[PDB]
Amino acid sequence: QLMESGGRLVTPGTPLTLTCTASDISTYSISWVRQAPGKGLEWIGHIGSSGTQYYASWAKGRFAISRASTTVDLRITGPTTEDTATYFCARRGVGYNLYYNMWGPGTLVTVSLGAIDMTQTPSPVSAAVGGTVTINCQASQSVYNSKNLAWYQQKPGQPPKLLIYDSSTLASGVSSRFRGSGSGTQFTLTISGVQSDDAATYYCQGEFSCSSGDCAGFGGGTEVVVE
Amino acid sequence: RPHFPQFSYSAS
Ligand SMILES: [Cl-]
Ligand SMILES: [Cl-]
Repeated sequence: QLMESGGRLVTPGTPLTLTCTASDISTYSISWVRQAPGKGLEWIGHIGSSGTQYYASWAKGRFAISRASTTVDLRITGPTTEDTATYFCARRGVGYNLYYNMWGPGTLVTVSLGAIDMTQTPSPVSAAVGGTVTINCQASQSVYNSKNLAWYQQKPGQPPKLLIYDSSTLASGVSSRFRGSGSGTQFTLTISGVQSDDAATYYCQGEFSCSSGDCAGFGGGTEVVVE
Repeated sequence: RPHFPQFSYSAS
């Protein structure tokens, strides 16, 4: 399990550090990702197992990622109401590609005085029990090495769950009712044999050429509602 | 085909 800690209510301009712990994180590389209330996932940046740092361009000067021994930290440098969000830490899975196999459930930060586009199917999409639904994911520029694209399932208050990585590889332990397809700029998630418990928001997530823009991006999410 | 990983190897 990953666990995020340290979220609280702060006034604008008050530095705040969140922590990411496991129950051995020292071998793990970790990204920070946030989600404003009712909105989609947004990548902040990434720290390597030995401290190498990568940032989303929008996050520069707003977030500082560090680590030591048992913990990976995120300092929110000078917060504003723009930063009210749940913050997640996520471990990169096996290999060389940027996708995440484990998430925490998030920590909530509230701030108060008191060019990549990934377009998914519009929310909501309706599906009947026992049926089959397909979800689209189109990226404005191609994902790295053609196939570096993952899919996650997110339910309220729960860690996002990896379903598919490398466009079509089923994550460990996930139902084969989920199929990923596509390449380059165009991808699909197919849910076969729909069940009540498949009601969730689904996110695609690309790795991208770090010299062409940010190293990672997310689609806007597609909520599936089950009849 | 040349491969150009953008990240270090991850065992986890
Ligand atoms: Cl820079
Ligand atoms: Cl550091």
